[PDB]
Amino acid sequence: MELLQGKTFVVMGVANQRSIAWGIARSLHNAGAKLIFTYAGERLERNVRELADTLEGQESLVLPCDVTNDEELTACFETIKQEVGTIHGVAHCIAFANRDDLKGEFVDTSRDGFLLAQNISAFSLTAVAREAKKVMTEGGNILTLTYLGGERVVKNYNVMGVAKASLEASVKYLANDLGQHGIRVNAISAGPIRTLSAKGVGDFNSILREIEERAPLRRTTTQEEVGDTAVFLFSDLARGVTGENIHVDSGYHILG
Amino acid sequence: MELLQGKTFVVMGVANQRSIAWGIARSLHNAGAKLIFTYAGERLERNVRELADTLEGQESLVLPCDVTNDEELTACFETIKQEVGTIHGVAHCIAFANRDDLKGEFVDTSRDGFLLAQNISAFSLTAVAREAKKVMTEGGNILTLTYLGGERVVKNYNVMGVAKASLEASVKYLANDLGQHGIRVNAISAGPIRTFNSILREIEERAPLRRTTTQEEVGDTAVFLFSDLARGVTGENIHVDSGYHILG
Amino acid sequence: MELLQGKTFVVMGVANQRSIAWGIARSLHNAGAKLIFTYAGERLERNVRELADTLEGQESLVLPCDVTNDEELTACFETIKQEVGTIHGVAHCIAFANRDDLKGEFVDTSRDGFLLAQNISAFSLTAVAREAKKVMTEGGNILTLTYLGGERVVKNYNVMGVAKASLEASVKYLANDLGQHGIRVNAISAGPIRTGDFNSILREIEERAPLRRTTTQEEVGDTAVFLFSDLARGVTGENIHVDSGYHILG
Amino acid sequence: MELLQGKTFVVMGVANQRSIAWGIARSLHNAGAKLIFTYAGERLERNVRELADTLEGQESLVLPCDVTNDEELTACFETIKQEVGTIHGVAHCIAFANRDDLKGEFVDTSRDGFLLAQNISAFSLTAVAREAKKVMTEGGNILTLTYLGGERVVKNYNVMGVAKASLEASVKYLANDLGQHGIRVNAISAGPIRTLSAKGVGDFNSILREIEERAPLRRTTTQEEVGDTAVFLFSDLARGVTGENIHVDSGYHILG
Repeated sequence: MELLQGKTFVVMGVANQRSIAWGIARSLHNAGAKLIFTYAGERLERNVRELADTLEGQESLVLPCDVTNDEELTACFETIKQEVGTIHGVAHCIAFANRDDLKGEFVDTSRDGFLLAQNISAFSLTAVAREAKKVMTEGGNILTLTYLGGERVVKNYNVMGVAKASLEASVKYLANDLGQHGIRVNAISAGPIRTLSAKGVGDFNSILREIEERAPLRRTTTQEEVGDTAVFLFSDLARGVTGENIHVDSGYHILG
Repeated sequence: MELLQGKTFVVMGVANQRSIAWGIARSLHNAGAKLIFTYAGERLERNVRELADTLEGQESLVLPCDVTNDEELTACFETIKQEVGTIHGVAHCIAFANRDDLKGEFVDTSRDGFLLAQNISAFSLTAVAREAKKVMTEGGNILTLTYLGGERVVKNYNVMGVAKASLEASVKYLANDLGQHGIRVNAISAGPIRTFNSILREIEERAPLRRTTTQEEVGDTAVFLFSDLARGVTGENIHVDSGYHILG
Repeated sequence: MELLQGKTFVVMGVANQRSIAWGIARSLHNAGAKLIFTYAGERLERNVRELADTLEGQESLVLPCDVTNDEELTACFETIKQEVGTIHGVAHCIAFANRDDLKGEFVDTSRDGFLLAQNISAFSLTAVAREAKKVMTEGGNILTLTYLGGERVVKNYNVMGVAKASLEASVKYLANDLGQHGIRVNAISAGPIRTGDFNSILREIEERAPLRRTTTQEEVGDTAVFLFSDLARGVTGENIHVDSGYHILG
Repeated sequence: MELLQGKTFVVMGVANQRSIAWGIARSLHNAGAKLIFTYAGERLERNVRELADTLEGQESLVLPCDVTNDEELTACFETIKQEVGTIHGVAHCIAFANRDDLKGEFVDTSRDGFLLAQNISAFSLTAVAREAKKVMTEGGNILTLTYLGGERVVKNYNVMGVAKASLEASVKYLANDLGQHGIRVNAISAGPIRTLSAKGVGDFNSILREIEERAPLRRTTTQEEVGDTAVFLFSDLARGVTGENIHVDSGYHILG
């Protein structure tokens, strides 16, 4: 609970307690970190504050930040610079694609749906990194989350797989840009996580079952496993690691 | 000289005599293929028509196809359908980014420049494939060109690197979609071509074949991928780069 | 039909009519090539000579080449030098592991089984390249065959997976060595071929592979024709998957 | 100073205080771990004991272990089983090739030199893992060290590159075998580390200089960076990670 002691991190993408960003936040907090949360819609503002409130210790800052909005993005990190000064990292857990592009054949993806997915799920890392480097005076780490479907074809993942590929290339080109400023850039490729309680029948349940059966560790991924790998990457223990994609997926990525 | 006898391919991205697309076109023609060329805008049109005219055999069809224009794209392949009936594949050699973005830190890339590059250099493969499948009546191959900078970081390649990564992933998801319709989808990753001289001299010194790449080397690999010889090959990225990609 | 006109290739690893090496040989022959076949031991000799006899051109030379034997290896390519003068490449389709190593946990592999597999399946490419370069007077291509199990874990492939990983890395270090001498070195990663638990594997490929079918010997052969031809003169250190697209799947 | 508290690890490959294995051992000890050291030749015996005595509090078990010798290897781990019982991980830092094989063209590598390199640098992981799973009653991690030359061609690395490729494939096939017993198997790909004091001219100094100039973090790798990533992989924070190859190389691996 001291690995991140004295360090401050911005967490993006919390929507509710089931958010992977929230799982990450919990792990960082338990390793001694102070957290700053952003919320996309002032819809989500209520959830983030009450979630942030369940964290004993000093009151976490909670700010608006639409990464699709250049002005709102700059204004957000401007505020962090004013009120907090230096941060030591950003957790970028932002992704979106139109639900109907995750359906049939990728070849029928609309231009708008493609560019929307790229804008929110891929360019947002670069947009955020450009602002974050203004407050990361002591260096640190920028973390993003990806999935195997950005490297290899996963059924129905379609336009999101292409967006995650763009994200993983961005991680590399950002690592090359920002390393000379003392900033590392890394990704965690998380395996599917059981978040719903219903078991038995269902497409996602079939996916999870196949992972339990075939993955090397014979189990699916938890938010806590992802969070604890995030703690490593944000810590000084990872100071030699940048441009890396660490698979936290029970070994599934190694299978042919 | 007859590997592609009787087959017709659409070649996209010819700009001038030094274009990789023009090297591909010349190789396909020498393999017995008929060709359809696309252009966008006045200056490309003139060069494409003049280059197409230099090819022996029948006059090559030359058609407007601005890949950012969904209606013009659909209209292009409708025209092809009515005039030739069937094509056996498409060579997609379309790439663009703002020159401003191929310079700084990639972190300084504008949203508009990023989306522009994705739209023209990566989504266009999918938009073209969606139309091409309608006219590929006996299946065939869709080919795109990429570069090592889509896999690993190449100095100053910046936003084009990210766009080529999207393009490469698109190749895989398209291959998975279209194979069931008898359509293969592949990429060639071309090395730098002497048409920057420090970059070329480093390749000459370090590449396994001790030389840079030629338009003709890329073209002849394209002839393979469009031929029946490659009927088992899809979702692949063949590096035509004198072996440079293997170096650490 | 003329792609390989006037060129001569050594084909190693023909065991019977179903061999990938025999698919390669038939494709090279249809592209106008002359062929030299190798064998090791009595049973392979008979099959190889029998198969070679069915190729209608002139009599195909058939020579002993046990790749675990340094002197027999050197002797083979010395013979080739004296009989034909120059060859334009070698198709290396040699692989072996102990049956019982291809079953349980890979962790239980014996030292001897591990080294045997490495010796025959991986080092043999380097041993053959070292000899072949002496006879490849105008350069050309050295081809080897591999499998997805050398890159990612395939059930029961175990020690052969590790040997194919070694083979694939050898391809890259050989390409880096020999390119300056005008010799390219490449691999084809072939998917499973329909010639038990083996047709559930073949049925899964038919259902999930992008091309919705398994691989054929002739598909592999025709990609070999490309790599041996001057069409591929800019291609080295590559691993071309001829596997109906299966390798792209997550 | 507590991530590895209560855990015991076997460290293999210590020869002197400059050994990467020793760098790892110091990081594990400082994270609260207890350590067992092996020595290959009885030459290195005195080195390991004196080095082990540097670490105070505990009194490290120091055992003979030639990984090329089946009997000595099995004897070594049965001793651990008798005296200590349960261990929680093994750090495998063992590699060798004939110095004349790291010279000319790889195509002139001798058969014996090839098999020697494979036996010591690749098969030894499997041989060790087979004994280790007998004492890893509560699961844990087996770590090995590799280098970029096992994935891509590095000048003069030759037969060691091919051995590291076999090693990295072994990591994957072992991860797939052992995960069901709760054992993870991972590699760290370390960048070149300055161990010599001489600066200026020299082939290794040119390699180090080019890394400082071109690597994203603009510096070469330290033994401490490698050791701190090892601490992560042996810890419970990495319990979702297996079959992975983490590059600790200042980002150099991402470069084209």
